[PDB]
Amino acid sequence: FTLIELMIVVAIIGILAAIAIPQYQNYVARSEGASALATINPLKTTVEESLSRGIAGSKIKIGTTASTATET
Amino acid sequence: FTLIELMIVVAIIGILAAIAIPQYQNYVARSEGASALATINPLKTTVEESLSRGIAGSKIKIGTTASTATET
Repeated sequence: FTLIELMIVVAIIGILAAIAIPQYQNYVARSEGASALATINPLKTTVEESLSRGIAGSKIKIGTTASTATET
Repeated sequence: FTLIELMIVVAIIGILAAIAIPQYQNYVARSEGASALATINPLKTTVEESLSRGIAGSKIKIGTTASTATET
């Protein structure tokens, strides 16, 4: 092992560092907003259809309970 | 101290020298190229995403300034 060998390794370590890391939280925030909008968008169909069929607005709830003829 | 002692030391000094040093600037240049490419590669995502969302190309700049809805 020579000192030139180790100094070249140190220089290449420094060069391999310093790689600029761009902003990434904006991408995550935008994806979260898109996911939320895509999650709550189909619920417009449920509310509108239930209101069209006469189901009371107070009877339109959120859950996995089996919807009856009066509750959705 | 004997002259044979010192001559053996001189011979071993000469032998410990003469160690061939291979080329090393090629490694540094290749690492620098890889580091530069890895630095500017993620900027493709930023430009493409900003163009997809309608941000004007002239509004896509480089810096740590907080990107607004119109500038990136």
